[PDB]
Amino acid sequence: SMSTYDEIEIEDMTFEPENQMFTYPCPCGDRFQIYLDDMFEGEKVAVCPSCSLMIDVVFDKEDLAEYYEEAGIHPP
Amino acid sequence: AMSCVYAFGSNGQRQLGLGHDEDMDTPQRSVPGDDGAIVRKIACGGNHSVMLTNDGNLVGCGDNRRGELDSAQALRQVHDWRPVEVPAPVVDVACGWDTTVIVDADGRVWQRGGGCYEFTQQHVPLNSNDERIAVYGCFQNFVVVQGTRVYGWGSNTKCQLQEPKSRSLKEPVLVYDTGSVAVDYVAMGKDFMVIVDEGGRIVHASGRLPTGFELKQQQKRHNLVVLCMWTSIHLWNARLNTVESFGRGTHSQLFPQERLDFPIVGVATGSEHGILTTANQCYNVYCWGWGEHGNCGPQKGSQPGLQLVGQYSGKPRVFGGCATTWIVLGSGSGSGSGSMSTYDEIEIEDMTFEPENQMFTYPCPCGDRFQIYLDDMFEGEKVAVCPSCSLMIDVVFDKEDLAEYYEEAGIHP
Amino acid sequence: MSCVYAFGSNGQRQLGLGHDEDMDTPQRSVPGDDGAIVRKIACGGNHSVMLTNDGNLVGCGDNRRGELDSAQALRQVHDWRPVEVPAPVVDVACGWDTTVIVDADGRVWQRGGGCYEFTQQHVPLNSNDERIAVYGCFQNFVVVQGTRVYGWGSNTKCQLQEPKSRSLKEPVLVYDTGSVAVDYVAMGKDFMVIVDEGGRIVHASGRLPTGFELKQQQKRHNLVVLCMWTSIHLWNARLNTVESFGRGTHSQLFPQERLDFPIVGVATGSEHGILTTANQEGKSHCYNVYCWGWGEHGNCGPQKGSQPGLQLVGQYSGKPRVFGGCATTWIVLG
Amino acid sequence: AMSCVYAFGSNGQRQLGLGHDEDMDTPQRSVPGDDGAIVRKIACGGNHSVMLTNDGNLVGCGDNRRGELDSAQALRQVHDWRPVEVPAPVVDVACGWDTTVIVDADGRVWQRGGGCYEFTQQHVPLNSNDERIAVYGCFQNFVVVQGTRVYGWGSNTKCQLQEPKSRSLKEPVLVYDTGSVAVDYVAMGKDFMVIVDEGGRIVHASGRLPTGFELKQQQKRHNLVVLCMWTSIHLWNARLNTVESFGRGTHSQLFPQERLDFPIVGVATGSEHGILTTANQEGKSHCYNVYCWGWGEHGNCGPQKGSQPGLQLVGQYSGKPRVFGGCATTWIVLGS
Amino acid sequence: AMSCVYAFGSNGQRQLGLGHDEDMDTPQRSVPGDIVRKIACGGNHSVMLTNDGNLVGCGDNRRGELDSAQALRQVHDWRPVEVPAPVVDVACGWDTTVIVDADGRVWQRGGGCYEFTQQHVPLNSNDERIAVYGCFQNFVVVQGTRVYGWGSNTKCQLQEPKSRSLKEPVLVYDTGSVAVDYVAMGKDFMVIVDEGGRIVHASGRLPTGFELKQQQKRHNLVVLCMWTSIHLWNARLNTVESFGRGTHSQLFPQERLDFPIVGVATGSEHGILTTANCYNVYCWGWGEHGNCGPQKGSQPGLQLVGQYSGKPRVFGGCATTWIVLGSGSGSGSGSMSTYDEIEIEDMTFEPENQMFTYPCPCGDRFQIYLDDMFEGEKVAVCPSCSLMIDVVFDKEDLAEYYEEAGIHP
Amino acid sequence: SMSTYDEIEIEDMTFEPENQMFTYPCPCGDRFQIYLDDMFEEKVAVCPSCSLMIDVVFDKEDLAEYYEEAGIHP
Ligand SMILES: [Fe+3]
Ligand SMILES: [Fe+3]
Ligand SMILES: [Fe+3]
Ligand SMILES: [Fe+3]
Repeated sequence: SMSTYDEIEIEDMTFEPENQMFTYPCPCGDRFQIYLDDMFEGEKVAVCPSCSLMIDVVFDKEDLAEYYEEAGIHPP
Repeated sequence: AMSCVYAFGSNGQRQLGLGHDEDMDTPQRSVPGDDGAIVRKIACGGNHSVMLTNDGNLVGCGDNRRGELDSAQALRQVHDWRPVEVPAPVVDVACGWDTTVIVDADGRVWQRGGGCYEFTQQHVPLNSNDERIAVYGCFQNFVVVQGTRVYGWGSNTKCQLQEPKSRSLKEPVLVYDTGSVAVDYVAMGKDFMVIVDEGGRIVHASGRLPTGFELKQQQKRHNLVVLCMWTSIHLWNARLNTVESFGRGTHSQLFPQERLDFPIVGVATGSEHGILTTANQCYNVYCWGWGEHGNCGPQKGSQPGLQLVGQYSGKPRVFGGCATTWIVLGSGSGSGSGSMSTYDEIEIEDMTFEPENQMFTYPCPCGDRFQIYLDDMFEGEKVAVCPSCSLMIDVVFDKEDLAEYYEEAGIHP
Repeated sequence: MSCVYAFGSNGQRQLGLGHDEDMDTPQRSVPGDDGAIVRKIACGGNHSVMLTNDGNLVGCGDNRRGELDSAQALRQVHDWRPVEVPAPVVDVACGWDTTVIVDADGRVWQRGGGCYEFTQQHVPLNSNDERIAVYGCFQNFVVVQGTRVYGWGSNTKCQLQEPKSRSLKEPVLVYDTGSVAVDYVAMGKDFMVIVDEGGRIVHASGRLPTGFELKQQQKRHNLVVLCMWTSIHLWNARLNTVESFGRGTHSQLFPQERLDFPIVGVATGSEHGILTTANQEGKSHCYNVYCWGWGEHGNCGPQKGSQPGLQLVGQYSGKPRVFGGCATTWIVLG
Repeated sequence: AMSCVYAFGSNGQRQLGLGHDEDMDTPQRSVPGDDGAIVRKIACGGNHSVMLTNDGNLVGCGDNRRGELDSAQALRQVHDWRPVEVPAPVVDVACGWDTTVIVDADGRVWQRGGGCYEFTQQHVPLNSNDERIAVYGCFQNFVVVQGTRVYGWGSNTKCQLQEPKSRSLKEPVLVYDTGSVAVDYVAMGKDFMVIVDEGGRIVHASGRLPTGFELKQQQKRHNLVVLCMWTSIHLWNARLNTVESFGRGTHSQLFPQERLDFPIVGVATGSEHGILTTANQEGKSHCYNVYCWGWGEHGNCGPQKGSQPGLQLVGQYSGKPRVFGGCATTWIVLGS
Repeated sequence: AMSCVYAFGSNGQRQLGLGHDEDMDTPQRSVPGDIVRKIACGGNHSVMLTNDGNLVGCGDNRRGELDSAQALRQVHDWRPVEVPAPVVDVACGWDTTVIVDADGRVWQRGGGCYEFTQQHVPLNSNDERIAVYGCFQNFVVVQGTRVYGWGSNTKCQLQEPKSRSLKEPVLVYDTGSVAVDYVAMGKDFMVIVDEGGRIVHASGRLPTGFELKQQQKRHNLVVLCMWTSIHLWNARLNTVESFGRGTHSQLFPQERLDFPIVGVATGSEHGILTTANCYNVYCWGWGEHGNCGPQKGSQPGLQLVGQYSGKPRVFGGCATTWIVLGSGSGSGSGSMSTYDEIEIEDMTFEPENQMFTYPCPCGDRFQIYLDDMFEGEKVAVCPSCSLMIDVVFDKEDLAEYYEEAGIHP
Repeated sequence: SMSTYDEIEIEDMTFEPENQMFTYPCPCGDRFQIYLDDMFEEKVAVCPSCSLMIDVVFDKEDLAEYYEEAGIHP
């Protein structure tokens, strides 16, 4: 398993409907990122592209249906 | 006579004011404009840095993709130190992840960034007197403190402002009211808050407090200095000359519990790193915690202990940001060596009163005279300024001490 | 199961990620099994090989020299495809364009380097409980059984025997102790270092890098020897540090400062080092993985400037197995 | 024989004798009437400068709105170097904020300025001996030293003369008597005072002494040289080849504690800046380096006016220079 | 692949490339916009040469030292310098800039001319590399054995006798046997050193205490030069012998050094010492602009200005100090030089396209063309990384491969 | 009594026609400067932004060349 920097609730994550990606501020200035599709498969670890930090996304499968709907409503 | 600003650490969006976007591990001289500026206070966000000059002007640099700095929506990044447009001279300033909140001399709270590209006024119920208005902010929350009352707004997902949970609070609410002692400052972390009065006592705490922190146990203490990282609380204990840290220490954020050989004279924290200032055999500056971007020094391994990042003649003022470290020399504020602060304290009886123009004068080392008006002192002004240089002096007097000179001058007070 | 992560030079898709883009952060590399427990990962110049506990071998990367698949038409293995073996594999190593395996029957097979078929390397060995280990780097390979150390391949720097030779197709006796059993053989480009089970350097051959005085090093005990292409790295467990010897043009030389974190594992690629330490701050004891040396392909992390010092690439709950490669870094965790 | 006077710093009232009123960051030639006479001493006020030569002549330049220089009230400011009219040849001289005090060859003490445009004799109870009569002054206090006795007059708001507090003492009073070892000199600051004997020991201190300076402990030391800025005390320790400062040091008035590889041969201080004379012994020709430290935003410490800590080289000279300091003004006197 | 360039000292014209114009006393990372081989400094301008042959400069431009536009009085931050051809070597004067292209022709700008004026110098057309050196108001071009130079001549540093300047280059000195390694130049003097470490010829106003006839008899010496002083690096005695007035500590501390000297560089009136330890860099001499460190009193002794893991390359300018890690030089640690020395017998020859290949740690191969090697090139380059290796071979070793390929040389 | 950095011939100096002032390059990057009137009276040039000094070597003559180029004096 990974050693996470923090545990973040899915309602605290910044959802981006353009690409179905959840983002969260990283202490280095960048953002932890994790895709909706990966979360639907069972993955819960967000990853920062700039540093070595990682965080856990706390969610359930019954929480993901909301964000899939928001992704389809989002304009072209 | 400017301030020597040193900056190093994360520099992805040129938020170090160096012109380039290279991460630094050793203190680089950050010079705003050509000649520089007298920096009083530095506030840092996720990818942007804001400096408050001693004359109420803001100068910033870094990311502008959220409207943190410039109002031009087309401008994505402010490369070098550029003046931040303000509606009025700034008294205090704080920053969020992508936001900038200021407080003017008129007593109005303005906020920019986070999508908005214009300073939108925050309407907080405040009084109109000598009680100054200070602003503190971190991550997605800001706090305005006036004397006793503590107001705040922003995120409320961990009940760091009120109950129950809320995704955000646009309109400011009453976070806490002491009802007695004046609130000194508010140490803010990520989704948690700690309130400290002038007695050094923790009066109130809210939000998702880091593990190990027993609030009811800590409130029984006093003479404490509370520092905060995003996920940790750090209690400066001057009496035992140590720093007590709380929460997980996955990246050495927890202060080294080893006995220090020198007295602590100052403690500052960034996002996930701490800055320690101690005396010497003159002044040493150490960094600990997560620092794989150079904010802790050349060793970016986040190993435990304290990295000596610099040694200074006078006591420096340190500021912590998101993986960035700021060291300021000659802030113009304080009372230590090489601080460029107040020159001397003079009793009003030593001052030279001039009834011809209602003014008190006192000899200046340059050859001129510090000057101060009588009516201004009736309003509470206790500072005489030289007309040809930085120096200034504090005039010690009481309100009833002015009644003598009003009579000598022949003016009704 | 075993989760395999990889990053670095990916020009020939040797990371098993499917794409040819160089990475600077640990990427989830997934074969067609994953549920099985990884034993060892061996890397060549542009091809990677993963040995599992079930004896199955799987590889990916360049096949223009027959490194992986027998099909001469196939120039590159796209994803993690099973490497055809005559028998279950016990141990495996790789050369610049070669792959050598050691099966359960005790036979040593070699493919690649022009040969698209597994050709049995006839090395004189015994038939008992003494395990047969294989080691390899660049253009050389070494088979170790008990006390004997055999080897073949190149010999331009007299790494096998004397005098110089362009190649030695048939396995010759490199060295015999002949008392203490040989633990392993750390191999560089054109040199060789033999270590016993006592942590002592028993013998060294080939073009040894500058600064390394063999006579002075044989008087030392309890050492762990790692080898890059042009440098030797000594892991002194007692002093908790890594002693390095080489030109160090791109920061290959370990930062000779005493580490606070206890070193629990050391691995080396072609020109970069991989350090695993213990992080015992906080309630949970975790493990930090650092990288140093030439890593402009991102094999040392996001910082590709090849600056001196350790670079943190990740924290993990359990102690991971790290493996080196040609500008590639592998992290394996359960 | 000839003295070459160099001056720079605050020049708001043309007290640099340069003829103009521009602040200088580099040494400038200050040529008086007799630029061939040997300079004995240079005393500086707040805005007026006074130069004394061996021939007993006094010349001055700078402000005169308080009567520091000339008896003519309509002379607001003395443009260039002008002969200061004296009742007798001057042997020693000292300046206050807006006052000038002299000691003549007859042994009398005269004071002008601070309102009075006339040289008024200060009647200090002296003895009819051959003992030299020295005068020292700063801000609003003057001191006359003869033998072992130290007399003084002026301000007394901080009890720098006697007890208790007085707004002013017009008549000279006995500040201190040793009364064995002869007093070498008296280092004066703003509303405070330090007395030193010929043994290099601090015999007595009075007035608002700056923080960190504990008189009781400093009296147990020998072979010292005491300098005084307005709000700081400085101790030249030749044994350790360094200067020990005592003050808040808001503008780098505190001498750099680092090791000096050059031997110190002379130390002087202005209002809020120090002047260091060192011996450059590197090479065949031994020359002298002059450094400045402390508050120098008027260019009185050199080209760099940021008042940054550390010594700032302002010039190098063949022979040993004699340095003098005033209110943000630096004087360098030579000889050729 | 990136060189870390540190810079501090006089910054009155932004020649440090830091953006601001404040003088620095501590090494600041100078970053060219968003691999450096050599740094040349002038009076108030700086020139930085890269491995790919490009020049990037910053500083004063009131004499045309950098940009051709006359309206540009000063170059803010690092900006590219327009060159007619890839530069191999670059030197600087008080207000000038002289370059040497791969074509083997010398250009000069600055000092009044806002355009690169070609300096016609009688040179050959072979493997002999063309090096250039310059200081104050004089420049010297050395292709090997022969030494040409132009500029001022008020102190007879070019010929005899006088006067002012010489626009047309003249033959300063010819050995004519042993090749000239370098030419150390001062303000109004000049010292020529061969590859034997022997002073061959010296012209101009030599500083006091320096007798030429006494020094010519010596060998294995490294000659460095300030404006008014000559400094000899005696590696055998591990010290630096200085010759001059030394009014501001220019004379190297003749005290016993604890660690072996590994590098000596000089500015206008200050020296930069590099010793072992991992690597310490010291600065002595006149440095009241912070160019010698925080202590700007020009006191005698060595000021520690920093410590480095790998052996750094150093350059000195007019009251400025440059420290570059991971340059494009040779040998040393952390210098990012040539990766490894490989014999031609260990190379892989490809007769199809006349090319020699050798494995690279990145996974690719170092390549080098046969035709290039016949002209005297010995460095193989990897398509995909900073790497470079040196191929050891002789001219008579190429005949075997020309026969295998079937091509006449 | 000026301890100088170097002695420079008046012919080697640089003359700015309008200012009646000779300049010479300085190791700090600036330039030493001396006035012609002071030379008829001083042989020392001073750098504005440093602390070095140089001597301008000349006799009690050979200054008419620059006097005539100035268009005025003596
Ligand atoms: Fe990050
Ligand atoms: Fe003033
Ligand atoms: Fe490569
Ligand atoms: Fe200069």
